[PDB]
Amino acid sequence: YDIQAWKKQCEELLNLIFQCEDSEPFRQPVDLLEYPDYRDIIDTPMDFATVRETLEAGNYESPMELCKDVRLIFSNSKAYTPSKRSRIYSMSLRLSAFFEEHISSVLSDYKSALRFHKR
Ligand SMILES: O=C(C1CC1)N1CCN(c2ccc(F)cc2)CC1
Repeated sequence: YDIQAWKKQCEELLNLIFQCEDSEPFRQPVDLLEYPDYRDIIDTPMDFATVRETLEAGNYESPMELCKDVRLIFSNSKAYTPSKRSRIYSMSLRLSAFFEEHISSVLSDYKSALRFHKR
């Protein structure tokens, strides 16, 4: 029932994601010199350094907000991919499965703790 525990749990999950080779294309913002048309297709760029910085600045109120931004990294990759078989998109699918597998208990514990708080 710790309402604040999600934050360190998310920091540890981001550290694991940064250690994972599949996160390398997603660790920093989109390079517009490499992908000049990126902003023609993607309205809201997102990356893991921006997620980590938002968390460390105290700018996420809940793990659901962090989860929305991490999911945006993966949906941007899916929207920008020229093929469902591309290398970078394939890395995003594995990383998404790893993220979802680990974030589930973080969301569940936070939501349970908040329901207990408001009981
Ligand atoms: O510029 C970058 C990274 C160097 C920072 N990105 C924009 C293009 N993204 C992308 C996604 C799926 C795809 F299949 C191809 C590209 C990957 C991340």
